[PDB]
Amino acid sequence: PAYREKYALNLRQEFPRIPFYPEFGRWAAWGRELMALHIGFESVAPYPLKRTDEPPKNDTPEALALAKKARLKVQRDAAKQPTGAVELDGLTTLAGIPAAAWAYKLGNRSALEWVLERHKETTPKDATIREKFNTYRFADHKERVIDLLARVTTVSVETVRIVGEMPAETM
Amino acid sequence: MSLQLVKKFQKRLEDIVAYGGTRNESSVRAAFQQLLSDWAEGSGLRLITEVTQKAVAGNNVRPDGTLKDSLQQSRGYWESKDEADTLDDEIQKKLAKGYPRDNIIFEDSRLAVLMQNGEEVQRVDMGDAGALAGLLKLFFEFEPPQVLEFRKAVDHFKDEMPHLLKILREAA
Ligand SMILES: [Ca+2]
Repeated sequence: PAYREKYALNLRQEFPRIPFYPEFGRWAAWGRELMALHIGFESVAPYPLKRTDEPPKNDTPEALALAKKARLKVQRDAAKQPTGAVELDGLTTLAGIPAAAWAYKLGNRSALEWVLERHKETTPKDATIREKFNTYRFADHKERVIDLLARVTTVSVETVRIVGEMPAETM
Repeated sequence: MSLQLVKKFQKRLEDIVAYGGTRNESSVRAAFQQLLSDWAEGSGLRLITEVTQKAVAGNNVRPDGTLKDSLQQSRGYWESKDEADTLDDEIQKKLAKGYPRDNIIFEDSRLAVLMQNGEEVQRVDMGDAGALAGLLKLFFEFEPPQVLEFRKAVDHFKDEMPHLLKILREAA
């Protein structure tokens, strides 16, 4: 974190030059853990997330259809801070995400918010693909996402911890 | 009916967006309201607007208009939308709230969908008079299976009266 803060304007205009930090052993260890979590994010232990399920509003065939549509939104409080719940679709809602897991910010979006965004049903900009090759329904990918969100919750909380164990000063 | 009434509707839809400067549903609905109303008058039905019905869920829902009979019995419904919306998208939400589907004309100013017995029977373009006049014929004539079976029993008599008259003539 401190390297990213101090040399921020440098990082923004050049290739990231690497300091010769005192220990080395500790640093390459921290980086063996980090790379494991990031590469094998499909194999990390799923964090325990509480799945709660609600029935459709009525029994109209259209209610179910409209409720199987993806919302994938972080339920936030009035302070616009995550309440630790994600409304997956109108029926399934996963909860119990730790607050620290929202801090593995890869870009302007957290790791979890990236998984949610890239699994939403967005209309293809190309017309031909919109008309003929638009066959993604979140229903078919709901279970896989429930698993990925849990695995990435572990990646996020583990990364935030390893990054917090790092010194508070840059060579 | 048919051509005469539908062609007057086409001119009235134009007069509304021209003299009013609004293409909003609340203003442009008067055109199809008067088509459905004047057709009904001739078929012994009346289009009563904004009549609240209850769904299975218990949700009160008010279609733009219902086709009532002389015994206050609903026989068809109508919902108008503006041209500035996707008719098909508004259709799922409408029926999800608890809208009827036995006989309902979902209609925006450019396209008309007739849903009978729960399935889309016909989808016409309101620009084509003959096409709309066809869909409206099926809407105003859709009958519940009770009257469908009575009509069939009246036809049975047309080939049973000879057999019945023999018995009465033999008695006379
Ligand atoms: Ca309406």
